[PDB]
Amino acid sequence: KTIIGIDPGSGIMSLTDKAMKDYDLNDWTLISASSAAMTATLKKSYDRKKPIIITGWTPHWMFSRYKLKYLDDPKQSYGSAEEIHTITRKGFSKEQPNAAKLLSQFKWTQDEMGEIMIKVEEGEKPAKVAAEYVNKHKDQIAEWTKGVQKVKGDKINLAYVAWDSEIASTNVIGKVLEDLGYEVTLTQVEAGPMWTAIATGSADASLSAWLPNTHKAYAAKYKGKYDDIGTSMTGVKMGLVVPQYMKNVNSIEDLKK
Repeated sequence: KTIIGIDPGSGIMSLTDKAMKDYDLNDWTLISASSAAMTATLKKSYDRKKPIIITGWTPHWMFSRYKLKYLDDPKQSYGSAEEIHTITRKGFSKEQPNAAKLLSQFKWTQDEMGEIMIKVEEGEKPAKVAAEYVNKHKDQIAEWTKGVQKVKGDKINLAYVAWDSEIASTNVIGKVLEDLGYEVTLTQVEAGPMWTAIATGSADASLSAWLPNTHKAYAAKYKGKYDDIGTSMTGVKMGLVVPQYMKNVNSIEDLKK
């Protein structure tokens, strides 16, 4: 009688706590873990056809190794109008008007990322796989960078949080940036310190926002002290996730009878 979650100070983790309250869920416990073990434990269960509840989110590669389902949400505790976003520190757009114009035209979809995630979960390395995707889809890139002139190794900081999804986007722009002379270092932090780094300026840009709810708390915590320039994805879902052979359990409120 437990749930399996991801990082302690993560956006979705602070929305499972209120969902456990909203739905009344209290002989239950949320296991604060890491992405690495979350899906490790999911393989342990799914392949042994065991009951399991995970803090799931879309886009993710797990919805492709296994058949999985979200639990309906009447008391929308997680929220449902979600989008991933590109945010930079204050005064960025004008220091380097070139890069902030690359960032700002970055749009892409849920399966087009997953392409890179599934390979990264194959056990490939994030740059090599990115270098392949820049060659395949090669007229999305040309738009990602319409009017972006190759630079002479000005440096750009890409602080991210290492959720699967954000090792497929941070590195693909990552590379698309690199591809143009920019020097890249690529700073792995917790959600929390991530926002801080941006708002105080220890990083330049941050392709790692789930808003205007998941990461809500920090957004208000640091108001007029950052730049929201772009909308990477629209229509992203998240919540409690069980594997598809628990047909007797189709909602949060049933999770409990």
